[PDB]
Amino acid sequence: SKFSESTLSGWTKPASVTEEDRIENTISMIKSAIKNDNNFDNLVYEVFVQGSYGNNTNVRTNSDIDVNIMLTSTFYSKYPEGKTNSDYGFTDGTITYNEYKNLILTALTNKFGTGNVTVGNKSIKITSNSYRVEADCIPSLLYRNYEYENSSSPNNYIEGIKYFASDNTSVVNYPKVHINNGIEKNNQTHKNYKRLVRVIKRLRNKMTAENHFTNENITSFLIECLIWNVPNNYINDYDTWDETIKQTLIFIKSSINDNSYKNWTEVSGMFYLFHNNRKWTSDDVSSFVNSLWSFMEYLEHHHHHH
Ligand SMILES: O=c1ccn([C@@H]2O[C@H](COP(=O)(O)OP(=O)(O)OP(=O)(O)O)[C@@H](O)[C@H]2OP(=O)(O)O)c(=O)[nH]1
Ligand SMILES: [Mg+2]
Repeated sequence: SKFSESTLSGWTKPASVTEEDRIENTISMIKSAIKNDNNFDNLVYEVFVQGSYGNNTNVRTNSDIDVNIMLTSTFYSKYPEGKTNSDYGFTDGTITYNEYKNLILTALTNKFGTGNVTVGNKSIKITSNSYRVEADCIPSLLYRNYEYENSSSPNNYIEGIKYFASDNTSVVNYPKVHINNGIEKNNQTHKNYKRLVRVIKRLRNKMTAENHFTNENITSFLIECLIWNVPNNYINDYDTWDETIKQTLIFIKSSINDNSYKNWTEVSGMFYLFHNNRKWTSDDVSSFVNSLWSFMEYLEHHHHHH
């Protein structure tokens, strides 16, 4: 490639933490807001980090921490066909998503100030210089998936989250299963899976910056999911990032061309990576991989002359 091993390895590094206790303080300050609110006294909820910070795949210190405030005492369920709430002894629920979301807004407002709380389409942005909190908060209800493994045991389900965007479209995600699956792949690749995720994101950013390639449908989440689908041998068998990235591009290109990409899941295993309601298509990923191949000059320029 046009880049040195030293340069590529630098682009695999985790994002610097400018505060040693940023995640710690962020969780603390949000948990403080809820626990001091008497309207959450009878509710069971969890505050946890998801997205790039949760997966240690963020490449920019300046980026937003994704914090899920997950209600668990009320939840949504997916049942095997023909089953209903009453088959598990469950009610329709004591509190609605909208009621929960308004309680969360009151708590965060009292803690942070009406000026420092903005409701976005898929998150509540906290800009609190006072508490040093810069966070996107996702109020969600726990999603019990009983259908995936065919459980009739109320205690046996796949745990996801469900919330409604501002437009009231339904979102179901499996952030905890995502995180667990990525740690597992990182353990099987001597921590090179996440290093590879980070260098591909940085190269996407560089390609855009230097006007080589722009496609808004190539998201950070998509890149993490794509590299998660690269077989461990492509990460384990090579002694350079130069070669690891070369074989990664060849495999992804090969996998779109031979239609095996259609069986690829997101990191959670709970949805297909490519489907008609994703922002991206296989054509977007083909273009991305082709632009990266060209940008990295894996086909060396004639006479090494650009
Ligand atoms: O399970 C998921 C998780 C995410 N998404 C899509 O990716 C977008 C960004 O979500 P994040 O949790 O913030 O991902 P992250 O790794 O932090 O990337 P970054 O913040 O660095 O971009 C989601 O909004 C969603 O895409 P849209 O559906 O909103 O277009 C999943 O789809 N499922
Ligand atoms: Mg994010």
